[PDB]
Amino acid sequence: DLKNPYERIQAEAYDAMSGIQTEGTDDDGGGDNIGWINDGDWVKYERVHFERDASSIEVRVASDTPGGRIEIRTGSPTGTLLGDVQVPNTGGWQQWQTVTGNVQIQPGTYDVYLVFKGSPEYDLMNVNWFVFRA
Ligand SMILES: O[C@@H]1[C@@H](O)[C@H](O[C@@H]2CO[C@@H](O)[C@H](O)[C@H]2O)OC[C@H]1O
Ligand SMILES: O[C@@H]1[C@@H](O)[C@@H](O)OC[C@H]1O
Ligand code: NA
Ligand code: NA
Ligand code: NA
Repeated sequence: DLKNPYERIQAEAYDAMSGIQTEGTDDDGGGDNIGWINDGDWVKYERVHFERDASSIEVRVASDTPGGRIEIRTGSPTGTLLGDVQVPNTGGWQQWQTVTGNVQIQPGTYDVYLVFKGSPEYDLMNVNWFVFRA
């Protein structure tokens, strides 16, 4: 039941969420993505174990709007910001690209939250999976 942050974590495999819905993805490899993402929404992945320090996160994203950002926090949706990732317009809801952002995460087991932020006026993005790099 521990998750491995150094291999892809599928975004739909969350343990709790606020604000979002899942759908089948047209990204290569098929599977699913989370979507209907708005400013202040989040997803929680429990028991993410880091054996060594993480220095960045890579996220597979799509957006038909101006996009937004993903904040990486632990413990709760308000927990200390460990890094963020900018998500641009990608040309459509199933036009997928990989983006990256720096993080600083020390070894330990965490409840990881991705908290989505941007304009309140439009849905922000879709996310297929994410993975950390050491
Ligand atoms: O996650 C995506 C949803 O956000 C998307 O919903 C659209 C949001 O933008 C609006 O301008 C559209 O009316 C609305 O349907 O649907 C696709 C899904 O991948
Ligand atoms: O352009 C491609 C798009 O059609 C989808 O499959 O997501 C991956 C992209 O490279
Ligand atoms: Na939402
Ligand atoms: Na960043
Ligand atoms: Na996925």
